[PDB]
Amino acid sequence: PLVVQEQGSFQHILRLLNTNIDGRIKIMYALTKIRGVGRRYANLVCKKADVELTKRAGELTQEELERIVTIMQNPTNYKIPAWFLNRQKDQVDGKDYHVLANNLESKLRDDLERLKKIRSHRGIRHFWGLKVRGQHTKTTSRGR
Amino acid sequence: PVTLAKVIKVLGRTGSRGGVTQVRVEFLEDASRTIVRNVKGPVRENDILCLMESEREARRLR
Amino acid sequence: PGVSVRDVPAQDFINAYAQFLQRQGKLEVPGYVDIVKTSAGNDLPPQEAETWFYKRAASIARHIYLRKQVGVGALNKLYGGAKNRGFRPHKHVDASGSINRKCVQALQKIGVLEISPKGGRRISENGQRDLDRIAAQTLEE
Amino acid sequence: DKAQHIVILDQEKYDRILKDVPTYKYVSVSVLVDRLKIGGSLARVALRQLEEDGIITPVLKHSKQAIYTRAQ
Amino acid sequence: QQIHKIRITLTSTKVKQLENVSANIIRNAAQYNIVKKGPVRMPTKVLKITTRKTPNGEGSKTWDAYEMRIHKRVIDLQAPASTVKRITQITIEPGVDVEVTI
Amino acid sequence: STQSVQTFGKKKTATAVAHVKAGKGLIKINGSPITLVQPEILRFKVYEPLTLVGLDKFQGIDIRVKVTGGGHVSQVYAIRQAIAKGLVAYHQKYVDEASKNELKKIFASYDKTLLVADSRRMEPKKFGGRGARARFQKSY
Amino acid sequence: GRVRTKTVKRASKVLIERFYPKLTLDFETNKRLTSEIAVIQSKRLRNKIAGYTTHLMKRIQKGPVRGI
Amino acid sequence: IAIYAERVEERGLSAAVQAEALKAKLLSGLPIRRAAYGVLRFAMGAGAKGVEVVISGKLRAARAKSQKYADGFMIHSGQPTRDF
Amino acid sequence: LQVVELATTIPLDVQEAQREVKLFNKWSFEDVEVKDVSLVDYIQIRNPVFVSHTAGKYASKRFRKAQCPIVERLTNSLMMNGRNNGKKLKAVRIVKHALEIIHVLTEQNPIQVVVDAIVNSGAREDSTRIGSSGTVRRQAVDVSPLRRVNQAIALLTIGAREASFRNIKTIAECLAEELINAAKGSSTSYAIKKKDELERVAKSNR
RNA sequence: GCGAUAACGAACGAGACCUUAACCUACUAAAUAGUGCUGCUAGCAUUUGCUGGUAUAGUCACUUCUUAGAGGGACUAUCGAUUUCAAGUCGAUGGAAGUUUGAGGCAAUAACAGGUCUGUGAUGCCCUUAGACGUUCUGGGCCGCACGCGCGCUACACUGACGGAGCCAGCGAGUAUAAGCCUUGGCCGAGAGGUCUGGGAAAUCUUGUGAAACUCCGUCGUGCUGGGGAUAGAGCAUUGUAAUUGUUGCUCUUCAACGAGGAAUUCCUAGUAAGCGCAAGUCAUCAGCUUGCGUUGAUUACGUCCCUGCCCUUUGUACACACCG
Ligand SMILES: [Mg+2]
Ligand SMILES: [Mg+2]
Ligand SMILES: [Mg+2]
Ligand SMILES: [Mg+2]
Ligand SMILES: [Mg+2]
Ligand SMILES: [Mg+2]
Ligand SMILES: [Mg+2]
Ligand SMILES: [Mg+2]
Ligand SMILES: [Mg+2]
Ligand SMILES: [Mg+2]
Ligand SMILES: [Mg+2]
Ligand SMILES: [Mg+2]
Ligand SMILES: [Mg+2]
Ligand SMILES: [Mg+2]
Ligand SMILES: [Mg+2]
Ligand SMILES: [Mg+2]
Ligand SMILES: [Mg+2]
Ligand SMILES: [Mg+2]
Ligand SMILES: [Mg+2]
Ligand SMILES: [Mg+2]
Ligand SMILES: [Mg+2]
Ligand SMILES: [Mg+2]
Ligand SMILES: [Mg+2]
Ligand SMILES: [Mg+2]
Ligand SMILES: [Mg+2]
Ligand SMILES: [Mg+2]
Ligand SMILES: [Mg+2]
Ligand SMILES: [Mg+2]
Ligand SMILES: [Mg+2]
Repeated sequence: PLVVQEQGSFQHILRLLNTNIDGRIKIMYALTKIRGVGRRYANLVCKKADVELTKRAGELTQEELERIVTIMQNPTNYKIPAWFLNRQKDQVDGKDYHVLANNLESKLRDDLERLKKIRSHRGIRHFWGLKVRGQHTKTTSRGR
Repeated sequence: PVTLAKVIKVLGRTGSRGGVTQVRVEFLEDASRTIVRNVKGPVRENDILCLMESEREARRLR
Repeated sequence: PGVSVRDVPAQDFINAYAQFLQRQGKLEVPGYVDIVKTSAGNDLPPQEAETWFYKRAASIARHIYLRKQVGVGALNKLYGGAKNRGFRPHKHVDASGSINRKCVQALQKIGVLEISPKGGRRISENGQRDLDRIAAQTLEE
Repeated sequence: DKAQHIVILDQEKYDRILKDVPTYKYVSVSVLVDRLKIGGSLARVALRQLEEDGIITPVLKHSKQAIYTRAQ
Repeated sequence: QQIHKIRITLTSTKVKQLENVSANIIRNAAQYNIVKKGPVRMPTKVLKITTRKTPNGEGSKTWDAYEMRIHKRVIDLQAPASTVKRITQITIEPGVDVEVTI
Repeated sequence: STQSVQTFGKKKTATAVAHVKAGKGLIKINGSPITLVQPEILRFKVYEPLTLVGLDKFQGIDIRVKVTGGGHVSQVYAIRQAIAKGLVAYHQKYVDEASKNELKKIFASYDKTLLVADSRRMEPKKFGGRGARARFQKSY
Repeated sequence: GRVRTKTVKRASKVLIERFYPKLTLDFETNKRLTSEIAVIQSKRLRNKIAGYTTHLMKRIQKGPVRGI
Repeated sequence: IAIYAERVEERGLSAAVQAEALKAKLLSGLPIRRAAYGVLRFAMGAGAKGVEVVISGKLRAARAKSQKYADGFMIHSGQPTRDF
Repeated sequence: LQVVELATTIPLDVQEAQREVKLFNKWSFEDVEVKDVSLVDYIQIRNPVFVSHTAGKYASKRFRKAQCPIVERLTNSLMMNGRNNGKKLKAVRIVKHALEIIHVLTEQNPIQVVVDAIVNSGAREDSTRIGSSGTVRRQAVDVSPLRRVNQAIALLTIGAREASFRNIKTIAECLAEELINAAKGSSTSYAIKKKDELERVAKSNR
């Protein structure tokens, strides 16, 4: 509840899940740099890890940093609701998952060929690079 | 060396768009040397408006 | 002369009743308060994670004090706000039903409110007694 | 991009704050940011404590604007 | 089934006949010593319909704004049921419709 | 009963009904003291009818108003009118008219809206545009 | 503008040529008089006629008027 | 339900009767000028303040035309047109 | 001088107002004077107001704007650029905060500084255009007192608005910097560069 | 309109007229509107006071607030200026209203190859009329995408985003043996939504539609950032026979151009412009659309013919199907 000082404990650059995080960002919004971690998700893992949101990224100790990456990789074990997850009711094993920085584009990709392998209409328009959700195309999306 | 001149008579709207007004000014001190000058903003009589230069009359504007 | 709830500013009265309700500790807080957002129109959960439920329950109690048989559907509309539809214009959307219903249900077992006849939720015989008390301990400074 | 304002308060800057803020006609969140090179959030906590420590007198209280002056 | 608190509801589009029937009933409820409450002017309802002028879709976008004002009055009488109904036949008007509810 | 006069003030849609009774000087807004009106930056709009005449005028009378309709700002102007009109109307009925004409002089010389309701109302919207005078942007 | 029309200008000056002794310089008195002298279909025209008749009456006392 | 048939008192003052009467004449091959003046004088004979008849369409000629036949005094704007 | 006891209690500080009407119960009009003979009748400081919000009808007739309080004309000009139109309560907050900053700096009466900044920012001769259907034919003309006053308010608020855009300094304290510099005639301030440049061009046309 | 006057006296149109908004402590009443008292009753300081609930029998009182019918009220009224001392105009004072009091509805003599036979069981003629161009069923399309143009919605942030808290309108709409209306209140659900009852054919209930901007207190701190939320993956509900070419809604995640916009060009003078929402129409579902309504509420003229369009007078004409000559 007052200004405090520290020396040598701040860490300017963090590395979490093979992603570089700026250490002078507030912890809740620093994790949003990790792809697959939005503002809504980052708010809860810090609250489940008892990391008060009033701390910058470099303020955290190693003990706290490992406690966060553990929760993100195992969300359901920490009373994180299934509906709150990124990839729930998975295609192959049917369980609720939350894919992260490097895993996200791999399983996002696997969904694309899975649409394209069966040659569905939605997968085809994805192949063409067009809008797949029915949006009009006669007058919008003319950039490159 | 600015001079102040109270207006005593609004002659009429002049200029192409009618945005400038002919007016008859009288000096606060030395109540003589009455001059006709053009003014941009809205003007009633008895408005105290100062002149950067005094020795110049005015006639109808384009 | 006496003191009533109407004789104290609303904004700092709720901040005082919220403090009492947290320190008293008898109010039952549901287990999802650290996860949920107040309204579907909101995009983030409340910033005061430890205290937002107490303050909202304090707000609910004060709002019911000044009226007669307000329902839980009316509470969702009151605390609801303008939704940020992306490119479409803004619109008013009601708040979450469970959060308001749990507060009035939680407030019903702490003794401040009760189900009124012909619908709604009246303030209790003791509900008037204890709110007017908090008002007195608000304005002494 | 050129701002790079300091958000962590070390010891060299801390006593520099207590040595420089008293010699200000008018201090505010922007005044602290403008001249002390500290961030806005760090300025807000600094203002709320410097008032509690008596160095700073609160001219006006508001969420969006904090008007303060020297207490000497 | 004798003297009752009886409601007569008057609705019509035009006010001249509505006030004549309203005044005529009040007049007959005066010489007859019957206590009465009314008439009560209910807030008039403006039924508005806004169409496009063009039967086609060509021209300036011009609109008609039609209206249908509905005026409703209720009068409370304290009299036996036989007396009130025959009063209605005395003050029968084509424009104004009457409904009687106990 | 007692010396009671009832009045009203109006703005665009807001209407504030003021009851002025004889008493110790009780002045409440919808059952709440006027010292706690929400629009803080406008709290002096309702303080004006008080400090203009002097709080000594309110020793013998108590005022309770009920304001409904309109908006947040429109309600403030409705309240201050009901109070100003209520104080004048009480003097005309229960005090000599010399004093009533005195109070009305200070009020009118300061703000006409203290006693006279503003007659401005919203102009109806006309087709061919999104507003009363505004029109849809034209293209050639 | 406030230019009175011919239906009020000619109708008011017929009154002066016909009922000058009973007229006066007061609008309120003139307004009541014209409700019993002329059959005016609308209240607004009645005040308009009397308001211009008053102006003509106010002008007659300062000299002779044209058309009366 | 009970239906009663009542004669119109002043047939000349009813534009509905005059328009139906004109159609029964136009459909009999009578010339327009003789037919049009038959309603102009019948309306005025009944005491109408004014009357104007417009007939539009095609008559033997490929191009269509309209002709107005006014008489007497006619008002055009404002509420009284809805009254009289 | 007496403290008047009512059934509805009135705070002590606010009762200190029956004696004198002051802007926000803090600023006095008694010691305020227009330092220009030519704008006295068009800077209205004779009728004191508590808050710069009167909701009067000053757009009906031609010169009713000169009767509006000068601070209210200033808070009217703040609410611009679409997103701020109609946000007068926000505008009053900026003016209320701006005066306090003008008070802690230079210690003068804040509304005296406002009057000085307005008389010093209005150009006395502007060069109007008299082009005959396209050709350039600039002509030097005089400036009326009313347009001189109300363009000062337009330039002062425009300069303050642009100084607070994408800047950590708040609008209330951007207005304070704009008003203080222009009040003392400093050429660093916006609306003083504009006033000199207007009067400079008029000199190059006679 | 005054006035000049070979004109005089008139008609349509304009104006008058009608609807709506603003005034009425002056009439008429209102348990489907509100209030004070009064019964009964709660909380807080005890001074008899301050906030409430209850009240369709207190078989009360009243019509200021609310509703609407009969009227009254403004006619440029009075006074100053200018003016041919005329029509008028500009200032004050009084006033609810002094810009035609604000806004609309109606709206002349003729005319256009203007648009509609895709509104009509309105139509002439031509075409088709049983392998139909009728009508019906199934499925698709009207959304289809290298591009140009127009009406708009979000935004580019700090006069701000979020997070809590404060918490105010008006215009309106609403059903039955249906083919299902508006839906409170209770209970589940993070939500979307689900379920059980009840009210309302309506000043009674939804509803004070507790709307949003807005205000207060916090977090953020000039960073493509917590601005912005396209695009897309996975999942949850609703409507509908049927959602694939995602109807719509909800949850998590991805988080693009955009850092205020060239030549040009639109709308607008007071409760106006601008924001900001709400209701009604379409409607099983879908409103970034219209038609209205209200909340907050300004800057700047109150002038001119410079551009543009139109009207009038004079003029030329080889045009009159009238320059599309
Ligand atoms: Mg709300
Ligand atoms: Mg809210
Ligand atoms: Mg937004
Ligand atoms: Mg948005
Ligand atoms: Mg006519
Ligand atoms: Mg007309
Ligand atoms: Mg800023
Ligand atoms: Mg006519
Ligand atoms: Mg009752
Ligand atoms: Mg009671
Ligand atoms: Mg009109
Ligand atoms: Mg055609
Ligand atoms: Mg054609
Ligand atoms: Mg057809
Ligand atoms: Mg057909
Ligand atoms: Mg059709
Ligand atoms: Mg077929
Ligand atoms: Mg289409
Ligand atoms: Mg398609
Ligand atoms: Mg359009
Ligand atoms: Mg907010
Ligand atoms: Mg209702
Ligand atoms: Mg999105
Ligand atoms: Mg971003
Ligand atoms: Mg144009
Ligand atoms: Mg559809
Ligand atoms: Mg709709
Ligand atoms: Mg459409
Ligand atoms: Mg010729």
